[PDB]
Amino acid sequence: SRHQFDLIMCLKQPGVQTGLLCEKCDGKCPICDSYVRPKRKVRVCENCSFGKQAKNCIICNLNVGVNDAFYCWECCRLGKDKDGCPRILNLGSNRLDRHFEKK
Amino acid sequence: KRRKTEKPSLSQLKSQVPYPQIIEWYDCDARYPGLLASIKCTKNVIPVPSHWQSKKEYLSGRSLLGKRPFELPDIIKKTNIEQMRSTLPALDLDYKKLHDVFFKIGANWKPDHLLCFGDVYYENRNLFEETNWKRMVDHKRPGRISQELRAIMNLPEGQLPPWCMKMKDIGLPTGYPDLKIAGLNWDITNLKGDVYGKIIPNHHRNYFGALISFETPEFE
Amino acid sequence: NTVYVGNIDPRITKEQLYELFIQINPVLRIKYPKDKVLQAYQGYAFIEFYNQGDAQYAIKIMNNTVRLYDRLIKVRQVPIAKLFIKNLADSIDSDQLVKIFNKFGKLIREPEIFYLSKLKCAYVYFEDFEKADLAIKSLNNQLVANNRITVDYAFKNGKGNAKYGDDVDRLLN
Amino acid sequence: AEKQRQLKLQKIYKQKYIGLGDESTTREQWQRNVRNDTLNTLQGHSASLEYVSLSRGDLSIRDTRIHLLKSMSPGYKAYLREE
Amino acid sequence: YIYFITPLLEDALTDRDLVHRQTASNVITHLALNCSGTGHEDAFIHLMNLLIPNIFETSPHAIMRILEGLEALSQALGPGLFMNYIWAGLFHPAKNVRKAFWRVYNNMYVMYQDAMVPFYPVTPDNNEEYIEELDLVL
Amino acid sequence: ICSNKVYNGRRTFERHFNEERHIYHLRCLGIEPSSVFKGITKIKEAQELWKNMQELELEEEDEEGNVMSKKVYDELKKQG
Amino acid sequence: LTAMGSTIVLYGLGKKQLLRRSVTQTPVSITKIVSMHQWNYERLAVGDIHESVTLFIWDPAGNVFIPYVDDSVKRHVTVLKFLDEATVIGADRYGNAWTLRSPPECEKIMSNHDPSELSNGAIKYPLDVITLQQKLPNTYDCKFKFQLLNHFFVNDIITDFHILDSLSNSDRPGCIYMGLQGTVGCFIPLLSKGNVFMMGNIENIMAEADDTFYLDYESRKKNNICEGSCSILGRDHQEYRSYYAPVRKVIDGDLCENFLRLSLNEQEFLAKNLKSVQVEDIIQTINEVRTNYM
Ligand SMILES: [Zn+2]
Ligand SMILES: [Zn+2]
Ligand SMILES: [Zn+2]
Ligand SMILES: [Zn+2]
Repeated sequence: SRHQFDLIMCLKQPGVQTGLLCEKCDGKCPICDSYVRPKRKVRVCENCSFGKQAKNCIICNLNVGVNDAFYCWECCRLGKDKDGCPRILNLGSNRLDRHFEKK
Repeated sequence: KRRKTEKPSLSQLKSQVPYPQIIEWYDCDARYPGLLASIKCTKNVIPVPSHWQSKKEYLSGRSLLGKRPFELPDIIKKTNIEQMRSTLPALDLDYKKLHDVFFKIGANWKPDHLLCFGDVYYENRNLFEETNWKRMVDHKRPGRISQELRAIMNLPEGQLPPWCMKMKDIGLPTGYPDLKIAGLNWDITNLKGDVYGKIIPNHHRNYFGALISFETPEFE
Repeated sequence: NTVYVGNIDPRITKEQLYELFIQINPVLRIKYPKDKVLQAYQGYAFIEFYNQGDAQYAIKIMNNTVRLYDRLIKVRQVPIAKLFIKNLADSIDSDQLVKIFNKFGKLIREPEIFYLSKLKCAYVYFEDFEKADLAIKSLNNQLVANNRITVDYAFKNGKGNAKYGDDVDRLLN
Repeated sequence: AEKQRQLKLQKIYKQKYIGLGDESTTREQWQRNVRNDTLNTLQGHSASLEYVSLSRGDLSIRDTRIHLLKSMSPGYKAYLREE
Repeated sequence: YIYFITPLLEDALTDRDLVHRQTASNVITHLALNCSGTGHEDAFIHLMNLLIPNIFETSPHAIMRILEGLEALSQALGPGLFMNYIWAGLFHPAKNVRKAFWRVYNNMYVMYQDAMVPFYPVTPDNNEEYIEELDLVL
Repeated sequence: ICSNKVYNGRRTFERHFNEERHIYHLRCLGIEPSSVFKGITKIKEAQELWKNMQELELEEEDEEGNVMSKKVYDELKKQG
Repeated sequence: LTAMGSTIVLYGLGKKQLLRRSVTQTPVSITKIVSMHQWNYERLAVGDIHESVTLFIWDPAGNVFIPYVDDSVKRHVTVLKFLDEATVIGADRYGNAWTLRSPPECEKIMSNHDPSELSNGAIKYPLDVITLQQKLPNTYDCKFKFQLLNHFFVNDIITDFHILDSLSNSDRPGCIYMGLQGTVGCFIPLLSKGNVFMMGNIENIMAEADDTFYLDYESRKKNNICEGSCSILGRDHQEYRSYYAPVRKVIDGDLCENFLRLSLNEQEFLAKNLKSVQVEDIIQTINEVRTNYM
C-alpha cells in the first residue's frame, strides 16, 4: 500500500469481477488510500475471488466487505487503475503486531 | 581490472563529440562512453545536477541559514490579511475582494522569476538576488542616477557627472552610440532631476491571437 | 573584458555599483565579494563587461573620476629555460654572469646566486632551449676566474626533457 | 523492506512491460527496447504505418507493417543480406 | 490558483528540511495531476527545476513522494522535457546516480511508452542499427 | 602539460584548468584558451583536438561563370 | 530558397544553369530539413527529421541566415507554417499539432536591433542568457527557446497547413490542415475570453460526463450502465488528446460537438453543473463556431 510498506499486491490482469471493501475501509482508493472523487470500480483477477476470500476487503484483507472499491481520479490518470489486480495478500506487520499486541 | 584499464582517454572521447566541452573526466569510466557522450551532448538534454559526488545530502548550505522565511506575492499582500493576522513573532474579509484578487486583479499576474528550460537549482544558488538583478536591468538605464547614489557621489543637482568631461575628450561610450547627455550631444535645458541624458533610438501586430477583450469569471 | 575596481567603501552596494557603471558601458556581470566572517563588503569589486573595448573604455574614463563616500574609486585592468650552475668563483658578480651568458642567449630574468653545502651556485634563465644548449655545450666543465664551473639544467626531475623542447619551442613561437 | 518490495515490483513491471532499465543495462539490451518500441508505434498507428508505406514506396502497406515486425528481431538484417 | 502557489513552493522545495521538501512534493503531485494540460507548464517547468536536485535524496518517504511528484510532472509537462532531464542523467558512471534515475525512467516507461517514442535521443551515429524508416520523408 | 608538475589534490588540479601558467602553456603552445580544453592532461591529445577546432557562384557574362567564384568575378570587375 | 541535407543554399538565376547566390551552414544539431517556411522574406522556420524547428533571419550584406531561436524539445516536423512573425505552426510525424512562439525577451531584441549585429557585433543579452550559454551550450546554443504556446494531438499525420485570413468572409482568421490519412480540420483563435471560458467549461463537462453518469447510476444503486457509457470507450478526453504532450491552450471543439447529439434529458443533466446559461444557450455557443467562425 501507499503507507504500509510490507503490504504486497497482486498485479494480474483484472477480470470482470469487482473487489469488495468493508464499511471500515469505505472510501479509500485501494492504491493511494484517497477519499476524493472516485472514478472506476476496482476489478480483480478470478484468482483473487473464488470462495470465501472473495468477500474479504481487498484493502484490509480481513473483514468482509459490502461496498465496491473505486479508483480515484488521480490514480485513473496515473494509470495505476489499469496496472493490475490490487489486493493485499500478506496481512502486514502493522495488523500482525496489533493482533499479537492485544492478544 | 582489464575493463577498468581498457578505458579510452577523455580527449580521445572529445573528438567523437560535437560539443566537446560538456564531457568531463569522470566520463572515462562511463561503461558505454561513446554512447553517453552522444546522449549527454545531444541537443536539448539537460545535464544532471552536479550536487552528486558530494556527500552533503545536497543541502549543507551556509546560504540556507540566511534565507528569508517567506514573502507574500504583492497581489496577495494587497488583501491586507498581513495586518489582520500577525505571522511574525476574526480576520474576516470580503468574498468579492479575495475572489477579485485572484481573478479580477490577478488573472494576468505571474511570478516574476520562474526559471527556464534548462535552469537547475544548485545548492549555493539564490534566485532572489537574480530577481532584483533582472528587475534592475529593467528599471536602471544609462543617463539616469538615483538620488541615493547621487548623494553618495556628492553630485549636486544641475551638475553633470564627472565622467562627462573625460567623455568630452574620450568620446561617447562605445557601448552606447545613441546615448545623449546634456551639454554635449543633448540639450542642457532638458537636464532635469536625476536624468542627465537619455538614449535616442535611431530605429524609428495582434499576433493572430489578440483577444481584444478580457473578461474574468464573476463570483456572484 | 573584466575590470578590477578598488578603494570602495563597504557601504557601496551592488545595485549602486551597477547603476554607477551602466552609465559608462553595459555591464555583463558583477562579482562584488561579501566577507562571511565579518558579514561585510571587503571594498573591492570586479565588473565584467561585454568586451575589452568597453572594458578599456571604462578603464580610461572611469579611473580617478567618481568620488564615492569621499574616497576615490580605482580601476585597474586584470615557462622559460633554467640552468643550474655549480662551483662558481667568489669573484663572479651577477652582472658578470649576465655578460657571460648574453653571448650565448638572451636572459629573460637575472641570475640567482645561492650557496649550497660554501658552494656557490646560480640559476640562469634563458629565453631559448637551444641557446641554453649553446651555453651548456661551451660552458660545461669550464674554468672561469680560475674555477671549474658546471653548467646543466636546473631541477623542476631536471629540465630539458623531450616534451620540454617541444613546449618551450612553442612558447618561443 | 520498502526497497525490497521495490525489487519485487521491479520483477513484475519488468515482466509485464518487458524492458525496464533497472540499474546496469547493456546498451545492446536497452537499444533493442528502443528499436522495438519505435517500430512498435510506427506499425501500431495506422497513421504512421500509412506514412512509412508511401515514403518507402512499397507495393503494399502490409509489406511495411510486417517489415517492421520482422525488423524487430536482430537477425532480420542478415536475413535481408541473404536475399 | 497555480501561479500564486509557486512562490510558496519556492521556499518549500528549497528548504533544508527533508520534511518540507517531502510535503511540498506531495503538493506538486495533486496540483500537477489536476492542473495538467491547463497550460501552466512554464510554472510546472519551474516547480520541476527545483525538484530534479531532490531525486538523489534517500529515505523511503522522500523517495516515493519525489517519484510520485515527478510522475505528476510527466503529465503536466509531457515526457519530452522531463525526458530531457532523465536522458542527460540516464546512464552516467556513478552507479548511484544511475540507480536513482533508472527509477524515474522505470516509472516513465510504465506510464508512457509510445509517448516517449519520438523523444528517444537516438541517431544513426548514436546506435549501430538505429531504424532505417525514421528518416523517410515524402 | 605543466612541467610534468605534481599536484596533491584533485580539487586543486581541477583548479589548474583555470590558471595563469596553464593557459600560458596552452596559448603559447598554440592551443587557444578557455573551456573546451579543460580536461587536458598530456600535451599531445589536445593538439589533435585543436586541429579539430581549426562555394558561391557569381555568373560571369559568357554564361560559363556559373562556376565562377564571387571574389574571382570581382577581380574580373577590376580587370574589366 | 532550398535546403540541403545539412545546409541551406539560396540559388539565384544564372544562364546555362542556376547559381549558388549564398550558402548558410546549419547548427550542428540539424541532420536534415523536412520542411521550412518563410515570413515576408525576412524570417525563416526550418524543420528537421529528428530535431525541431529553428528560426533564421536573412541578413543582407551579411548574405547569410542567422539562427536566433532554438526549440524546446525534440519534435519530428513534417509540415510547418507561420501564423505571424513571432509564431510558428508545426505538425509531427507522430500526429502532434503544435504552435510555438518566440519569447518577448527575443522579440524586444530583434525589434530593437538589426540582424547584422547578431552574428558578429554588439548585442547586449541579459546575464541569464550567457550563463545558459556557458552552462548549457548544447540546448541554449541558439541563445533563445520557444515557450510552448499551443499543443494538440490529432491522430492523423498533418500534410498541409494553410493560414486563411478569412474562412468564408469570417472575421477570425483560421488555419486549416489536411492530414495524410486524410482529414481537414481547423484551429480558430478565440477572441475575448469568456468565449474560451464557456467553451472550456463545456469541454470540461463533456470530458468526465461518462463518469458523472456512472456516479449518478452508482448513487441510484445505493438507494436501490458501465463507466465508459457516455464515451463508449475508456479513454478520457484530456488523456487521449494529451497523449504525447499535454494540450496547452487548445480547447477541443470536436468534443463539445458531441454534446449536440445527446438527448435533452442527458444534456440538461450535464449542464446543471454550471451556474451559467441553460442548455439552449450552450447549444447556441457550440453551433456558433461553424456559422460565424467559417
Ligand atoms: Zn488478483
Ligand atoms: Zn477493509
Ligand atoms: Zn488513487
Ligand atoms: Zn596543467
